[PDB]
Amino acid sequence: DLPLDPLWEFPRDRLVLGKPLGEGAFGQVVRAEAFGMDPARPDQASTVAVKMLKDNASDKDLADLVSEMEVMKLIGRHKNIINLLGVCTQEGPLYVILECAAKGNLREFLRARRPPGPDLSPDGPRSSEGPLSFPVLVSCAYQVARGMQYLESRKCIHRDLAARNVLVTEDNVMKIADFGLARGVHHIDYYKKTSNGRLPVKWMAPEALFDEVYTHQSDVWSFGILLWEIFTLGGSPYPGIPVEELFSLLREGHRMDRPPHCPPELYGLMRECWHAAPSQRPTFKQLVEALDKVLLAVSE
Ligand SMILES: *C(=O)c1nc2c(C(=O)Nc3cc(O[C@H](C)c4c(Cl)cncc4Cl)c(C#N)cn3)cn(CCN3CCOCC3)c2cc1Br
Repeated sequence: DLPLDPLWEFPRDRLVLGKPLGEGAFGQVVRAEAFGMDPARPDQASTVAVKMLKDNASDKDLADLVSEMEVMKLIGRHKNIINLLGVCTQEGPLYVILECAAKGNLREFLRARRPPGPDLSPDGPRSSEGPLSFPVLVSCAYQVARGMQYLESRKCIHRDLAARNVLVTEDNVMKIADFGLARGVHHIDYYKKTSNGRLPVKWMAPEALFDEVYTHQSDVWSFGILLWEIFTLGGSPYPGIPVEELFSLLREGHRMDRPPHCPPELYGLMRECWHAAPSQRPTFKQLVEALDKVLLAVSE
């Protein structure tokens, strides 16, 4: 039905759909096997993520997915974002074939890798040593910033940047997901809590929440929250604060406390990202440079 784009079009019969990975506001994502994604190796298998409409496919759902497809065609390729691999638009359901990140999103990745507690009996020479170390946490933050810097250069705004929207590959490479998506910014239920308990309003910059204004600097605010997530190892922001209290606290200019085991350098970065005036927050370019200095300083 849709026009054929030979640049991106991929034979749907070269896809083998597997287990569903997750579902969104519009569309669901399914793990799948792809054969010959590289045209030079037609019989080579690869694992990809296929986005498709749900079965309650309204025409707004289709429009949103078509919109996401066109954004993915224009955004180009970068190491630190989920890249478009191909599409299926001819003679069958609309598929958007994306890169697959084997380790899930950044939040789940961090939460599954919290250090062993003092309730465990010491076994071996590394009893206290957890999977996560400080330089790696800094690297994760750096990669997200680089990816966001790239998206900004392509004039793209995320509007819901969070640990849950950052994906982790087999090689622990950060990949920003669901970047320039329609998210119904004129009808957000600020009290809406997701199935996993997330309150997305806690990631919104004040100008976005109060004035419905989204800029790259509003993403920087969200990045600050993401920084806090990272160094709490997947903690939920504004701990124990319901949305009603969040409203008043934000109007009073309240900010999150410095989390435990977090160096003042990084909490400093967080607070800069949460400066009230968007122009007094660092740019993503400055965030990359600042995080680079820390990363190089702890990479002897
Ligand atoms: C394939 O590489 C692969 N992917 C995963 C994922 C996974 O999450 N893949 C994934 C999800 C994507 O988007 C969805 C909607 C999503 C989810 Cl499900 C969660 N949070 C954010 C988002 Cl955007 C996209 C996109 N776009 C791309 N890829 C999860 N797993 C398993 C996780 N974990 C593995 C081992 O420990 C137990 C469970 C996989 C596996 C694989 Br092979």
